[PDB]
Amino acid sequence: PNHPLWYTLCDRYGLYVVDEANIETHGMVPMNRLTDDPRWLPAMSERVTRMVQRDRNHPSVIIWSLGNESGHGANHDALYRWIKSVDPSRPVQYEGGGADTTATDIICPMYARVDEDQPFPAVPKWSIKKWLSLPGETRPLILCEYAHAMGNSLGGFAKYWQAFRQYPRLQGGFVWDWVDQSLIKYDENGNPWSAYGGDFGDTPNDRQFCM
Amino acid sequence: RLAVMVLRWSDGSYLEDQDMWRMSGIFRDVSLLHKPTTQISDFHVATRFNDDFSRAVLEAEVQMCGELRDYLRVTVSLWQGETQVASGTAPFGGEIIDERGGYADRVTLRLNVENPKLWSAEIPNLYRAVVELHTADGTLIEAEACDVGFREVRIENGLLLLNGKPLLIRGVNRHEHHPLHGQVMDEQTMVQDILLMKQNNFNAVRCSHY
Ligand SMILES: O=C1O[C@H](CO)[C@H](O)[C@H](O)[C@H]1O
Ligand SMILES: [Mg+2]
Ligand code: NA
Ligand code: NA
Repeated sequence: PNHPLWYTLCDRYGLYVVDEANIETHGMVPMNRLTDDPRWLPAMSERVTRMVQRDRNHPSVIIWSLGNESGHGANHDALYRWIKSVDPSRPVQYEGGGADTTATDIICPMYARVDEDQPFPAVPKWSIKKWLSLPGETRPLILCEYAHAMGNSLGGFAKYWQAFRQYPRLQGGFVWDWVDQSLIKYDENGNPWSAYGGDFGDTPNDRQFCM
Repeated sequence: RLAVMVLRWSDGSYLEDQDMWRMSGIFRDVSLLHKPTTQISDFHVATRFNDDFSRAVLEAEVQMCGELRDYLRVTVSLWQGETQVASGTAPFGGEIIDERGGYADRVTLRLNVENPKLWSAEIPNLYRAVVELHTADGTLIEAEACDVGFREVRIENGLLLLNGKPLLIRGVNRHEHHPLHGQVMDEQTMVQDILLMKQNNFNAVRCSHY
């Protein structure tokens, strides 16, 4: 959840908002180790429920998200249903556990390609065109993350937009991402420069991957 | 002496506008068939399966024409080569269907088949079904017959399935055409076509358009 003024500005300037719970357990092995554990349901529940209680009156918020990169655990299904029950006005989405689980109203993959399948075990990223028509599948597809804009990037961006326009159920996506997470450091003369991972003696680090 | 007056054009031509040579005549077989007065007039064969196709029920509905008699029987027998695998015998008289009773001139035979050899384009396993119309005492009146292929075709979850598996149709449309004989088909040309089709990795044909 963002600083509260963000939603005010989105209401007034006009931007659709996905409001997302502060839950990410990416570094767990497997990713859902905590989110499938009932011991962690109370902590997770508050991050979902208290977001809804705060932001439910903002017209800019159109979709609730259960968090990010926390696998798919039973705690997600419980909290999916909680939101559906208290606020039927907004779809609920969540990418973890393969982007098309029982905890999401929207097929919301990250970095699924337009034409190319990436058939990873358990959590495949199908071609978005292919994903829509998998047997029994009927949901809209909106990428929660796509076109990773790291350094000299956005090659193939047009391929996404051609597909979005041709396919009714491909309803777009959210580019990753808006702004480089670089930080200002200063040389001996006080001149500023842009710093990334490892520049603060921080270790281990992931270097330029924050930009 | 038979006399046949064949018209090139009819009201039927309005339903026969296929993209092909427009021809006319007696272009398929002519035959004479002798049936007894008490006869098999129709029969339908169905094969239904359990979830893993390890068990099947062959269901054969048989219809008779002629005088209904208590001594009349139908035996449907199922053969794999020279081995009889299953057999059923019953008198005529179908199940009650409505307020006025059932079909007195029909009978349905049900045969169990354990571990049936399944039919597909990959392995065209066939059984032979013989339908015997006879007296209770065992005098044959007549027999009809057909090749039986045990297979289930269904659409489930948006997929066309044969024997529970999603098909990939390597198909071709085929007209009945011969450069010398027109639209008259012969066994040699049919076989020639099928051999070439399978040799070129086709598994399916559409009877375009008749
Ligand atoms: O649409 C079609 O295209 C073919 C063109 O050769 C042929 O006319 C087929 O009979 C018809 O169904
Ligand atoms: Mg035509
Ligand atoms: Na679209
Ligand atoms: Na990053």
